[PDB]
Amino acid sequence: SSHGCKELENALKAASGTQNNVLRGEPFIRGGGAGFISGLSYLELDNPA
Amino acid sequence: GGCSPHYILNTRFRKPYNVESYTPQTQGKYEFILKEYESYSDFERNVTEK
Ligand SMILES: *[C@@H]1O[C@H](CO)[C@@H](O[C@@H]2O[C@H](CO)[C@@H](O)[C@H](O)[C@H]2NC(C)=O)[C@H](O)[C@H]1NC(C)=O
Repeated sequence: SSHGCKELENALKAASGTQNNVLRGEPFIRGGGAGFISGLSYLELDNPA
Repeated sequence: GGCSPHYILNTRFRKPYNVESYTPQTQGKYEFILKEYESYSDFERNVTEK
């Protein structure tokens, strides 16, 4: 009597992912009080208006 | 001499003789640029012999 077995497994995983997130803004003011200019031109990203 | 009335808001100024103008030409330019980048990559294997 004689017996043989062979067993083989191969498994592969590959994963990938990317983000690009660009934000730009350029508020511009002429006239009025310099403090109001600077305070308002400063970009409140939550309220760009 | 001089002593022409020059005002900014309610404040009145005396201009130097040398100065032609000093005038409140107010302006403001803000500029915001945010760039975020991510990459990930994953690699695995599992391999068996009996
Ligand atoms: C290689 O084998 C391991 C062990 O089985 C794998 O990780 C297991 O995966 C199962 C199913 O996703 C989970 O339930 C187990 O909790 C994991 N255990 C561990 C220790 O990670 C792994 O995913 C296999 N990799 C490949 C490329 O085949």
